[PDB]
Parts: sequence; C-alpha cells; structure tokens
Amino acid sequence: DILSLKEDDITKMLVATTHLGSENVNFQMEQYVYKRRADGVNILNLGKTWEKLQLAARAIVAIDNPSDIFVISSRPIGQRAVLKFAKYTDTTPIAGRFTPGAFTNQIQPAFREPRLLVVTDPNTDHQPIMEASYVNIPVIAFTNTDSPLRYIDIAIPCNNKSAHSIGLMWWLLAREVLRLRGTISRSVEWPVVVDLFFYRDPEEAEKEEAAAKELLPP
Amino acid sequence: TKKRRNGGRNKHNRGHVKPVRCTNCARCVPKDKAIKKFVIRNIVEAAAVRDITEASIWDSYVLPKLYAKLHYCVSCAIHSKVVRNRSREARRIRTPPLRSFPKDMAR
Amino acid sequence: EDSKEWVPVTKLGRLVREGKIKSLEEIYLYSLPIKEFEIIDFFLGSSLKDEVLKIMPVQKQTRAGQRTRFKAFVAIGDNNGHIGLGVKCSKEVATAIRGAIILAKLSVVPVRRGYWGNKIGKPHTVPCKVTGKCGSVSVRLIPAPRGTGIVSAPVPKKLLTMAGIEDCYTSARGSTGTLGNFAKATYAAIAKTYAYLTPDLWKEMPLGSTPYQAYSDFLSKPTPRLH
Amino acid sequence: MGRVRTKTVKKAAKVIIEKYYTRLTLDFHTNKRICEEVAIIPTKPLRNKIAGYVTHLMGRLRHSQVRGISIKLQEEERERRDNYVPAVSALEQDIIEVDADTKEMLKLLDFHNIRGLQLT
Amino acid sequence: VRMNVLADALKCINNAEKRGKRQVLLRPCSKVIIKFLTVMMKHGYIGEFEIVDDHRSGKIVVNLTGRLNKCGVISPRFDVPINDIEKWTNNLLPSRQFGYVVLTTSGGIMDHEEARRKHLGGKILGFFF
Amino acid sequence: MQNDAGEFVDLYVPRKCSASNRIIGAKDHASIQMNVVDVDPETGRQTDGSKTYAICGAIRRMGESDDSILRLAKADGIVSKN
RNA sequence: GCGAUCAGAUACCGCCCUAGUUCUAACCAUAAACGAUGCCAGCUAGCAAUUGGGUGUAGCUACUUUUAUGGCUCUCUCAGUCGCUUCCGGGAAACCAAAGCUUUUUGGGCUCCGGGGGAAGUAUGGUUGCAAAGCUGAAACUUAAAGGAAUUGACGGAAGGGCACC
RNA sequence: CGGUAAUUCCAGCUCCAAUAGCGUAUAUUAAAGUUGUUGCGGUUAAAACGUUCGUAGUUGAACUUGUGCUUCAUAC
Repeated sequence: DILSLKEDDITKMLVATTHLGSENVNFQMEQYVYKRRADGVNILNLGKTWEKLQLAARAIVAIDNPSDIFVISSRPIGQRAVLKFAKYTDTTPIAGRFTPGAFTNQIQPAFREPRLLVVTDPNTDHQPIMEASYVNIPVIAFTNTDSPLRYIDIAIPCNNKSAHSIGLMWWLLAREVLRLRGTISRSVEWPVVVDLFFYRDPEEAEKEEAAAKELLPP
Repeated sequence: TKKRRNGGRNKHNRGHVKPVRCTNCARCVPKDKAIKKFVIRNIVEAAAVRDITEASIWDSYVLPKLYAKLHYCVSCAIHSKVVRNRSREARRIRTPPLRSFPKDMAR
Repeated sequence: EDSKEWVPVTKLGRLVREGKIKSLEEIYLYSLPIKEFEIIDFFLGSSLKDEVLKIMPVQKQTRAGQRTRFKAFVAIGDNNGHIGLGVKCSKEVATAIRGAIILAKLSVVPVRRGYWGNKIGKPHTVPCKVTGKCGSVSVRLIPAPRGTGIVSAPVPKKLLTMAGIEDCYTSARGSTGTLGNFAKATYAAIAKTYAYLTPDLWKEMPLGSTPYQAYSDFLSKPTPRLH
Repeated sequence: MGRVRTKTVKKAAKVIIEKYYTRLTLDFHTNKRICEEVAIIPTKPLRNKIAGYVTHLMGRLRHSQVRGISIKLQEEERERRDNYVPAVSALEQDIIEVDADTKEMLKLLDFHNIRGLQLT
Repeated sequence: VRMNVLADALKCINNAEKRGKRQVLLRPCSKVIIKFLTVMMKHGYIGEFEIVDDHRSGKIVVNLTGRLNKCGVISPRFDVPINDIEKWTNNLLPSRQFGYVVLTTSGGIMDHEEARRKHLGGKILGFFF
Repeated sequence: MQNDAGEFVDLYVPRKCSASNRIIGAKDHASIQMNVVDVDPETGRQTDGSKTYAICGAIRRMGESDDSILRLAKADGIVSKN
C-alpha cells in the first residue's frame, strides 16, 4: 500500500549509494546488513532501512510541538541538509557546535529543552548523544555498519559517509513527516526538489548562481 | 604500584628471555626489555656527497650506508634521550608520533 | 514573604508553578530530572527538616601554606517516605549549609516501606533487604516487627527517623568512621527500596502520559502564564 | 606581531561591525570620526585602537570573512546560495549500476525488474 | 570436573538474567533440574522451557521472563529438618513475604512453603527470589 | 504491596521497562516514553492512538535498544511484514 | 695488586689478573624461582591481530599447463594467545574480561597460606648437607602506629618549554 | 594538656551522670565479618608452596514407574 515500499524511491536510493555499507559491521548493526561482497562491500537490506523510515515517521509525529525535536549535525557535509530540513518542518536546526553543556542555559527564558534528538551520525556527533543520556531523550541516528548504538533508538542504516546519502534521507524524512498528518495531500510528487539538501559543490562554493544565470560576457 | 600493563617489556609465555649487552654501558639487559634502535645512516653525512662526487670516478657510484641494530639500557636511552618520560595517558601509546616529515638521522 | 517567586527555568518546573502537575510522584513516575529545589518547595516544605551530620573540614597544601574548605553534610527527609542527602565544600561554613540544604533537596527520592511479616496497618520498615555500598561501607537494611525502633549507629538512625522507615534492622561493614561513606551507603540503601522487583509489582500500568505530552500546549505557548 | 589587541577592543569590534557595517567606510580617519557616534569612549587613544583594529580587519571581510561575524548581508545572499542547480537526478536514469549481488535484492525484495545492470 | 550439575544451571539462569537475556541454553539436564524449574514455573519466575534431547545427557533451552533475581544452590545438601527450616528462611529469603527455599524432602521436591504445609523435612537444594 | 484492607498503601507504582520487564528506578535518567503513533492503512493520514514504549537505561546503555524496539514494534504489529 | 679520583675511597672510572666462567660425575635446593595472581569446571561483549590444525572459495597466482602439488586473499571453525575498547560487573583505588557472576549475613569442588608493628626467620630442639647452609621455629621484652592506593604542594639538584642585565 | 592570658593540672564556685549505691584491678564475654561453618582475607595493605607427579583425605556428570484416563467426596 501507500505505507509500503513504493519502489520508485529505490531508483533514487541506488543513486545515493545506500547499498554501499562500510567494512566493519558491529553486531547490533548486523541485523540490517544483508550480505557482503568479497573485499569489503557490506550490502545492507534496502527494505529494512526503508521500513525504518516509516517507523521513524510513525515515531516523529505525536510530538505536538514541532519545535521540540532537535535535528543536529556536526559534520559540514551533514550540515547543508539539516538546516534546510528545518525549513519545512518546524524543528530546530543545530549545525556544528553544541557548547556542552546546554544544561543550565544562559540568556534564554525557556530552555533549550529537546524531546527527540535526531542525528545524522552516531560516531562523530557523539557528544550530545551522551548528553541526551541525562534528560530522558529518544535519539534516532542515521547509521552505517560501524556505529555505536549506545542510547540509540532507533537506528536508520543508510550509508552516512557519502554526500548523497545524507543528501537523500533528509529528503526521505521530509516526505513522511508531511505525508502523515503533515498535509502534503497523501504522497503526491513533490513541488520541492529531492536534491536541495546537497552541497551545490564542495567548499569553496564555485560561482554557481541562483538557478545558474550564465555570464553573457566572459 | 604497578606502572605498566606489561611490567617491563613484552615477555608473553616464555618464562625467561635472553640478555643483550647495552651498546654503550655494556649492561646485561634482556632482549625484549631493550630499547632497540636500528640506524641506516649514510657514510659521508650529506655534505661530503657534494665533495665525494667531484672525485668520484664513475657515474656518481651512489654511496653505501650503515646497517646496525643498537640496543640500549633504559638509563642509557633516557640519558641519550632516544626515549623519555611520556605522560600517564601517553604511556599507553606505542603507535604515534612522527607526524611531521620523514625522520632524520638517515637521512 | 517569599520574597522572590521562583522563575520557571526548565519545562518541568514551569508546570508545577503553573500547577499542571499536582502530585510529587509524577516526576518519580517517569524518573524526571528534578533539577530545581524550587520544585520541592512547592510540593513539600511543610514538614521538611534539615539536620547536619558533620561539618568535616578539609584542606589543600598551597605553597604558603594551607587552605581550608568545608565539606558540610546535611540530611533532609520528609518524615514519611522521602529522603535526601547534601554535601558541598565552600570557603565559609555558612555558605556550605545555606547551599548544602539545596543539594539535599535536589536528590530527594521515594522510599518503599513494606510489611515485615503480616500486612496490617500502614507498612513501616522495608519490603526486602537492601545494601548500599559507597566506598567500602555497606549498610544492610533488614525488616523488623512493630515496635522495635531503628537499631543502628546514631548517624543512619537519623537517616531513617526522617525517612519514615519505622522499625528497621541494620548491619554495617567497613570503615564506619568515614561519615561520607556511611551516610551515602544508607542513602544508596534507602533509595534502593523502590528499585527491586518484588512479586507485588508484576501487573504493569497503562504505561504513560509522559507529561510533556499531557501538557504540550503550555510549553507550546511562549507566554508566561501566571499563578 | 607584538602589539596584540586586548579584550575591550576585540569585544567591541564585533558589536559595532555586525550592526553598523552599513554607512561605514574603509577610511580610518573618518572611521576615527564614527566611533564617537555609535559608541562612547573615555579617551582618544582607545579610538586610536578601536578604530585601528576594525580598519585592520575591514578589508578582510571582503576577502573571505572569518568566523564570529554576521554581516547581515551575506546571509541573504546565502538564500541564493541555497540554490537548486538543475537538473541533477539519477545519473544513468535508473541508475543501471548495481553491485551484481544486490541485483538479487533488487529482485528478491523489489518487484521492479528495471534495468540495473551488472558492472564488475 | 563438572562437580555440581544442578548448580550451573542456576549460575546460567542468574548470570543470564542479569544481562537480561530471554532464552537460556542449559546443559546437561538432570531430572533434579527439571524438578527445580517446575517449582520455579508454578510461581511464574520462568517461561516454558523445552528439553532438546540428545542421547548423551539432555540439554534444556529455557525461556526467561525477567521476574526473578537470584537462583542459588546450597552446596552441600545440608540435612534440613522441619524445626531448623525456619533458620534458613530468614537467611536465604529476603523477606517473610516472598521468596522460596527449594528442598528435597522424601515426598518429592517442594519448596518450604509446601513442606511446612505437608509437614515434611528433607535436605536443602537451592533457593530463588 | 497492598495490605489486607485493599489499599495501594505507600506512594505509587513505578513503570516497568517494556523491553525486558525490569523496573524503572526512580532516578533513571536514561529512561524514555517512546510514543510511536499509528496511521491509516490507506494513504498517509496519521490517526490518533499511539503506542507507548518504556525503555530503561540498562538496556540502552548496552546499545541493544535499537533492536529491542523492533521486538516491541513487531509484536505490536506496528512495523509490518517482518 | 696497581693508576687515579676524593677532604678520605679498602668504592664508582682505568690496567693486571686469581677463583669462577665452560664439559662430563655427583652434590646444594634456593631467587623480584613474579603474572608479587594455586588448581579443575561452567557462564557473562565487542574488536583487532595472531601461532597451529580443520573447511569453503560462489578467489588470485605459480608454471609442469588452463591445470594439479605451492603461495596469497576471501569465508567459517576449533585450541588459543596478545592488544585495545568498554561495563551497561567488581574495587580503597591504581585497575581487572577476571582480580567478574565473592547478591542482599553466600555455598562449583580441593589444597596451601594470613591475623597490628617490631623483636626475628632470631634463640633453642629435631632433621637433611663435605660444608656453605636448607627445611621446620618460639618467647621474654618493646610499641601506636607501621603499612596500601590516590590528591594537592618542586616550568628543590629529572626531561620539554618560555622570560629579565637585582 | 602544663613549657608564666591552663575549656584537662591544685583548688573554689558551678555543673553532669547514675544513686544505697559508686569507683579501681585482673578475669571473661559481647563489641570482633579482628578466628569468619553461617562469615573474613591472600595482584599491590599480612598472606598462592619454584615446578609438576601423588597415596591419605575431601569431592565426583547423565540415566532405572511419571503425569495421564473416569468418578466422587470439593474450592466454587
């Protein structure tokens, strides 16, 4: 049905190399890895990791404040997606530094009090995950094979080292947050592109203008 | 108060391991507890190469090097400062550092 | 005179000042971070007595020549079923105990008091036997029938006269002169009593309201509603 | 080198520049003139410092401005730097690239028999 | 040598209870083991356990629930009359309320709260709470 | 807990861990109420009616509470066709 | 035994060498004989190597040939060993995958050993040895501490930095 | 503590504890999980024989009549 897999998306999922998993597997994560090629290409299940999204989607709703879901990233290749992910939903974008600890805050009258941390990588963004260990926080992490799972529920096994994978899944999150009482008229094709959560180029940004207006004089 | 996981150095299931005379105090220190340094050093040291290759006969000949595996007592490589005094969290490392360049004294 | 009404800082103490939670064990129900003592000044404060146990001085050797700072203990307990423990070092004895009584209030935890052998009339001692070790002292709390009061050293008898535990048997091993490790050993034994799955607790709950769900509107509003 | 800048000249250089970069010049001698306006000072050698430092960094915001500053004019350009460049998509339109063992996973799981071809 | 064969099911149940496992593979299945877990099964401290048979000694796969804390085994089997049966229920059992001391009396393996009803005395086996 | 004259006497009842049955200690700060909400089976249309899950620190500190959701997910049938 | 060195130097440094070192024949029976960790059994987690042996290449490669013996790589498994990572176990801690499951007055068997510090491994008896010595082995008396691990005091005669004409 | 303003000494005033009872000695028991079967400890605090073999002794896996089937007395 509509909540099922909808294999037009796997045509795009091959593009972001989600099949490509890392070499080292970490037995918690082995439940998602389908199999391995010779010499280190651990191919994960693609319908498991798609079923995690709607499981993540069935989780991300029933948080009546869309403010109180802290999307975070530390890596800059995970940063252009994540602040642009908070454009449509009303989540709070946390790009880069956290200033540990956020926990007796400075100027803000209300607290920077999250209620569902979600994080592009459990390895490198390890700091507020173990700081989500104090204030009763469910943490969804986009994972590879080699990942910690300490204080993680749930994991989403994608690739999490290419620019395109994190570029994809935040758009894959962007659908199902809006398909499920987010009023996008029940999974129609998208007015927003599925590639805006990408580096237009790796930094430094070459002179690719807004909608690429080309120079008539040299 | 035990200072090292391995105590002195590296004696795993042998019971007892042979000694070696230290290179410059001739102290009987064992083989695994021996600061082994292994030099491959040029024979002219880098400034007579531009002087030998004048008076070379051949097409630069290229000159040989030395090959010796020097052992050190633990004092006679703290005094020579081959090896010093790492921190308590850096007594636990074996693998870094060079981190800068190819290492000199070869060269 | 207050004289200063406490500011809601976290989202939790927002609700008790706005009165959306009126039961103390609700934060115990979901094991919340109770990180303002101004929370427990609302629910309790009526019948919350402070007792100190020691004002143990402690010193450091600077180059000329010593410097003393004061690890004052304090112990607060509502006289039936809540207990706390407070320890802090500062440059004056007043600025320890004016702030130690804070640090006991933040860690105030609920006691399970259980019938010893015959369930009649407001259970008193302890449901099971519990050991709390904090560094080589380990007090081993044990039930006792009605009317035999708290038999212990005089220090954790004060930890149990203020806990609501009525008739308890104790036995403490180790260096029982270290008062920090003898208060905290019992504190880590009293507080245990609700962390032990007695067979009375098998049928579960409807399993949740999680009051950030139950009151998601008042935290959605940014307007600081009064009262 | 040896004339480093203290806190007050550093912690005021930001708070005037991210506010009053507009109607501000590069000319230090008139940048001397504007510090008495947008803030107050008790003494003139501090305006020799707190105008000298902002002008020793004023051209630097043109050429790759450092962190810790928000000029309020680059971020509105960063909306256009949030450009969708058309039209990057599936590259070989399916893509036909498959690891030749997960082609089974494109069949045992996916009913799409679409052209994902073996490349070794 | 594998001395006490009751004992290290109970240190494989208790050991695998602490880490919170759900199924436990004992080896090698005494008929004092099965009589013990059936005493732990009438009180629900254990799942339904299946005895995967070999022609060697037996192996049990036990389902765990998560209701118990400690199953131990009193070695040696001290001879426990009825009169000093109360001595042990103070010691091994953490409250007068719950908990059980399994003992082998001659009228079949029962816990103390049956043998103090059937007025039997025996030798002690283990306990659980 | 309850005495003879039908009274849940002392203070409260703690939630148990929905994964492996253990208690939620009254200071457990790696605790959780995980409210997964259901959905209309036709298309989109999140319905009311969640599934509340409680997961202790002792399980999450292992890291074995990604999959221990899935068992509570599958037995409740919320994640489907597994 | 010299030569120095030093206030002295029966020492370190320097030279000469003797017993010894070495081989068979015996004696001695000790060592920081250390993993300062008895032994047999079960359990409780990763990850990386890694010595043997097994096994699958749905691997390469050797050329004797595409081969086949040989090598390598990949996969699995015993018997392990060594490291790290951590407890989400213990500990006074330093730490330990056992120094854990020694739980709440705990129980897989078995043996050896300890009871404040000295006196003292002494005195004396027995027993072994060519002897040196080994095993056994006290007390009178003395005494309030002696000890373990860790913190903070020396950018006080130790490394690595960084200043100034007290 | 006392080494020339003694909260301990000699006193005086005071004050406390028990009270027809109170102090002192040696003995003994509990404190002592500091003799420990219940119940100690042995990497570093005292403490695992240098090693293995081995009688005494201690301790030794599994398996060999078990619930069924019908009734009543019997909780409801």
